[PDB]
Amino acid sequence: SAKTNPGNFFEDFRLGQTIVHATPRTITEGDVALYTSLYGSRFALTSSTPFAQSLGLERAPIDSLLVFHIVFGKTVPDISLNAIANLGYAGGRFGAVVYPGDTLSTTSKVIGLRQNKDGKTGVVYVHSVGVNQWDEVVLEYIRWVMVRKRDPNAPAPETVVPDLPDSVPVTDLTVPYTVSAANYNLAHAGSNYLWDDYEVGEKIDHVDGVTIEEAEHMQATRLYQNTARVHFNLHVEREGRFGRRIVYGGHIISLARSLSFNGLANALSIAAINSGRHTNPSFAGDTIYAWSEILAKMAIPGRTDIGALRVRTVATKDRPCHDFPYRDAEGNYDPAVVLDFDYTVLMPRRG
Amino acid sequence: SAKTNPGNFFEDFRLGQTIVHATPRTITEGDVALYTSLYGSRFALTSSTPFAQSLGLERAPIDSLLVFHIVFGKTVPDISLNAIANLGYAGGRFGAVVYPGDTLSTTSKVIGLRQNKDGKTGVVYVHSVGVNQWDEVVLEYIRWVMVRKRDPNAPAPETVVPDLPDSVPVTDLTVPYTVSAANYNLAHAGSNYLWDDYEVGEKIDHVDGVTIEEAEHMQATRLYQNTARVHFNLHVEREGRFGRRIVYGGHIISLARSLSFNGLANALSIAAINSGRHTNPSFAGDTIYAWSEILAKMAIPGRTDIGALRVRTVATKDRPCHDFPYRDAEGNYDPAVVLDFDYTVLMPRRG
Amino acid sequence: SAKTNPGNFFEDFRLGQTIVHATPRTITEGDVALYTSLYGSRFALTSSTPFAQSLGLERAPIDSLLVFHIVFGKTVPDISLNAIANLGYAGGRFGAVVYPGDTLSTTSKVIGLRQNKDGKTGVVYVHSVGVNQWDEVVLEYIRWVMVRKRDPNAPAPETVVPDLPDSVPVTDLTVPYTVSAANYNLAHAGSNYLWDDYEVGEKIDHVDGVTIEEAEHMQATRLYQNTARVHFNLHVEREGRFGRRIVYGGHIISLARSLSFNGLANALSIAAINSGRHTNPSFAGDTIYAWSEILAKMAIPGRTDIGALRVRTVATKDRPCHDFPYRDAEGNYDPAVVLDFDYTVLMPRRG
Repeated sequence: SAKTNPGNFFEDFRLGQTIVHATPRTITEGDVALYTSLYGSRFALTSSTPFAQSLGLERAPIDSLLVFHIVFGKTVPDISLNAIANLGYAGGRFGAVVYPGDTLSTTSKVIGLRQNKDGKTGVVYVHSVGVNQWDEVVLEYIRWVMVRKRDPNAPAPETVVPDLPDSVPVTDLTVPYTVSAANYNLAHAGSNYLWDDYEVGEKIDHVDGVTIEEAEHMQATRLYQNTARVHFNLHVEREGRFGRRIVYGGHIISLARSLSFNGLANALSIAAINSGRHTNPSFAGDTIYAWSEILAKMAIPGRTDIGALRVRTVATKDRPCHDFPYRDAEGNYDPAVVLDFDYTVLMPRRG
Repeated sequence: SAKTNPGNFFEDFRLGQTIVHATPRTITEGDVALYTSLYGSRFALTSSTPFAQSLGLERAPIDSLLVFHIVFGKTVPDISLNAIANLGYAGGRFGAVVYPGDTLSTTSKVIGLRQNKDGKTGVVYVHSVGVNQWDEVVLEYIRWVMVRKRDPNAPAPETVVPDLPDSVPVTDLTVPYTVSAANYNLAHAGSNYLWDDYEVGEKIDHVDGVTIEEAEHMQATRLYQNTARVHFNLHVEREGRFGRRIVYGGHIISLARSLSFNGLANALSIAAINSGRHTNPSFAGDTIYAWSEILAKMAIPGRTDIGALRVRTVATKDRPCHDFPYRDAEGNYDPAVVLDFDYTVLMPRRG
Repeated sequence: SAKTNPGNFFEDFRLGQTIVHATPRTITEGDVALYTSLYGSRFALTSSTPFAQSLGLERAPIDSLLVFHIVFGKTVPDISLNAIANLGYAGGRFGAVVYPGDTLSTTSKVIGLRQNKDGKTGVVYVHSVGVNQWDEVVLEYIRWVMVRKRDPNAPAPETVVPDLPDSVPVTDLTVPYTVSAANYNLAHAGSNYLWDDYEVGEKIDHVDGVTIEEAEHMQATRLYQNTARVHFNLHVEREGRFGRRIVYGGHIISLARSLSFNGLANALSIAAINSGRHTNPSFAGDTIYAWSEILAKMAIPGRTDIGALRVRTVATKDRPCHDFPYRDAEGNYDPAVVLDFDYTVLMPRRG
């Protein structure tokens, strides 16, 4: 009897099953430095312990997206090892703050199944939950993936598709730090623009472009202990249609967030992920650019020191001539667009 | 008088000489994270402090192979700077557990010399010993290397070839942690298969393949402070026969071990290295695959919670069509085989 | 109103203005390990906490050049984002020792301006100062950069060019540790050659060559949170004259220092930078070699355990046939020379 883990194929999933993932992970200062070296994020909250402490935190917290990729990575062996694509995310709520020394474990529950019409693949919806060593939820989200059937002839499960929240409600957001004007260094943060100064509907060109190297995305993907084979195996991928390894979609999210520092410097942390589409594949040699739109501005119940912004950041490769490329082609994404990421940031307010 | 260190050439070695190596090295959480990011190892013991503590350890220990490469790397300037190849390892016994914050220093003793028949090179056998800051041995092993003679005409030393142990005896293995069923999370470890469930002679295909990047092996080699010039210098190596830099053999060992997680997840740590042959050179652009055989299963004297398995892991590049490639050609390794690694793991037993 | 930071162009600078830079940075053991993995530095002071403690330090200090690149990187968004080239450094004095856990912030003052004769660019001189969380200066230096004018027609500022020190005076050097023969392990340090044994005017060939990978310099540059766009953007740089990304000049400094270990092993730390010229651009695929000259030997006032050496290290690419390439062409640097770095090291003296 085979000792190896073939992962799950579509027909292997059962509605309501809970999967306890392997490899709980202690997150350390080594992880923090690697993440910095891979994306260049300049957000002051994660770079400086004294800055984080002036906001009432114990020390600089782990980047929310580093938390996300680690939680996501744990689920890969059991959920997406045999997936064609990730199809979306919803209800991504960040919970307790994560600090160096904390240990995360992940479990996933199947909350939806739908065999595709061609009968060769199916969509599985999972609710994934990451907890720390105290059993506090640090992150929960829903994602859905298109997964291969091992046997095309296997019977279809009954279709169950869950209702998906459009966004994490502002009343569900964790706001784990506190800001006072008397204690917030704008020069250190990197911008004079605060929550009050952003205009709903405004678009922001982040300007910078960064080229992806093979060693770079593989190294981030290994940091996440994410094992999906399209990222790693040139011997196989070279025979595939693209003929090259595919960059982990979350690597693009992390680059876009880093680039967004140019124009969203006071967006100190990500408090929720509302949706995310990896609209086209990204490859080593592609240069990633980003732009953002302020979709909405929302007050935080009970707080006037910090507000929320709902942001769409769109990543493109090798930026084309028309500014702010999106969906010119009647709902169809521009071929240059690789990421459509809709999330909620916290930003200090004027006092 | 030259201020530089030319290393030793074959005629420079003296039977019985002890060399105290430079650059003692404190191993930190930054080293741990880098090692994870370079090999993607998912073994639960090294990834989680609470998991390691439930086994009675202080915190997650340093990966045995990270310990190995660091000890090995220290010896490179004095032993193998002028080597053509490493020829083998024997009696590699892991001693005291290594934790973040510990500092390793290495010494080597010459225990064998044999000038080659063509008189252009010679074989030197060394016993290398790594100790921590408390002077406890954390690792000892024997290796032998083919080293260039600086002067072809220099007189041959008297041939002395030591007796080499076939394996580290099970009675010599350190078993630094303790397992109880009541306290061992199988889902977290990543497999239901325990020591009792493995069959002697069984072969395990680890399935996954991973492609080596230049930046990747150079970065691991620098982490080890290993200075061998074939790894680094394209200007020189490009003129060589292979016409490209050569991947540190130990990088292949570390990849194979990582890949072995798929099928040997409960092999929590490596307790001994019995032999190791780098059968063919490996290069950036090669995709590494692995398979393992259970050579033997052995009880640990005085213990029923943990057992030993003697494992051969064979790494191949760009896996050929016949499964489990080894030595079809009458003792000659298949051209695809790059590593033949024979070692002993500890695995929890059923209670 | 644009939310992004266009940086400063030449006409934007005002004599005497102080710029407080963004992104204060806590330096951790993760940064230490990454720096090791990127340059392979074997200097014993930074690799071993017990070695550093035997010299009276708290623990192993952060590499002086890691401190330098971080301080430098912070200034990039405001000073050199729109620069054509860095033109020189002067009066680079290292102050308080930096340890893991310390946090650095940087400010720059404009101390000089001179519009170039073609009126398209100008030279700006800055005094940059890095302090730790206790407001102690850990590094100060002067650098000057050639910066683009946004508007060629903008009026020239009045020319003010500061007097530049030729070197940091020996009386200004911080000597933060203490050596005694009774407590200095030469084998661990890596050389028997001490301050007394070096000859003024002697030249040292460091022998080793190392090839730069794209992922490697980008990763170092991100570790420094240095955002200059020539390092990152192939989409843009591919259209440029060189047609490829340009390696951060400080990456070359750090490689040269690492290579210098072969011949300057007891040069335990860099106490000052006197001048530095990036004489030709460096690119991924270039192999870097180094050689050094002992320019001067100086006693440290009040101390006989440690002395200073003023060193020139010259880095070359793909080393040409004539040894010690420098300025054959009548003041013009040899096309192979990429770095001319003049600095002061501390070295233990014989007792």
